[PDB]
Amino acid sequence: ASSFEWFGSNESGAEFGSGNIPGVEGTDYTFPNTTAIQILIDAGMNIFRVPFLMERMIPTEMTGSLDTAYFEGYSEVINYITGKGAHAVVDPHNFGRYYGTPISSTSDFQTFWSTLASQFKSNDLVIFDTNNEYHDMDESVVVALNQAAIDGIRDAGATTQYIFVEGNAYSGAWTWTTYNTAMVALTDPSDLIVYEMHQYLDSDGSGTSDQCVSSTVGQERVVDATTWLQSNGKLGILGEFAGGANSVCEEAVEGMLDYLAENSDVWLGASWWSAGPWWQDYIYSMEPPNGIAYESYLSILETYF
Ligand SMILES: *[C@@H]1O[C@H](CO)[C@@H](O[C@@H]2O[C@H](CO)[C@@H](O)[C@H](O)[C@H]2NC(C)=O)[C@H](O)[C@H]1NC(C)=O
Repeated sequence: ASSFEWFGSNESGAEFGSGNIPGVEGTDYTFPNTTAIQILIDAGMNIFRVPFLMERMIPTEMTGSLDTAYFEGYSEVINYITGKGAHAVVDPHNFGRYYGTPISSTSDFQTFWSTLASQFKSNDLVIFDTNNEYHDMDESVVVALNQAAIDGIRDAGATTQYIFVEGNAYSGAWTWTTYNTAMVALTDPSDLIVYEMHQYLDSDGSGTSDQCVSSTVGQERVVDATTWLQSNGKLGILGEFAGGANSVCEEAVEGMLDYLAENSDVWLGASWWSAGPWWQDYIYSMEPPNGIAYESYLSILETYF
């Protein structure tokens, strides 16, 4: 059948216009298009990661109540995905920050996650992602926040769902052993932790350029993370990756995924960045019918599922 347990795409829109909070749906942000998601499901994709903003989901304080309107729009997309049998990743796309300030309260963060996870606790196709790309924070705080999120999710009775944890330094695969070895200490009573890493192929790994360093830089940038997963008996998932519409990037993406698939005993899969209805001519857009990456990469990616 497939190279991985999971292979799919990010579905972007609800995290857009982050300078406008709460902002206005249809003006500053939008929710993903379930008809466009269905096209990717029909192509074989079975996981979709859906960014949102913490401040739009639970405004004012992390310990507060949900914004009903934003939660209902967001959960309609989540429930469409799981209703079709695919896994849906709930991603607070917040960089370890709440209203621009680094999160430093494990107890506040745990409460945020109990409030949110309580709304999905009976849906075993939901996956929780503690936060997108912690960075420029103390490593012990990042590990503690991941643990606080796990604690809040399980305490809320959401015990059947995988939890994607993310490291410091933008959770990059290529720097994982440099910054994030202390993430090994995370515990989960359900034993469903997956280490979510991101890997881009431009010079700074930021994923802002359609040019890759070389045709082999992808494989080179995931070797150490793979060794770490295998050495420590952990599982991983490449929750973001992309490359530009050129042969060097396509071969780099292929070589990276080939290596992950060769090591599928620890790599559970990968999800492209990104699809969604508001990307226009984005260098990495996986949105049908005409996204640049949909045109250039979809048939390459279908090799793996
Ligand atoms: C959601 O995605 C669907 C599928 O791509 C979009 O539907 C296309 O819409 C155009 C214009 O309305 C039609 O001419 C096509 O026939 C549709 N294609 C398919 C395969 O149904 C739809 O416009 C998107 N909705 C948004 C972006 O709000």
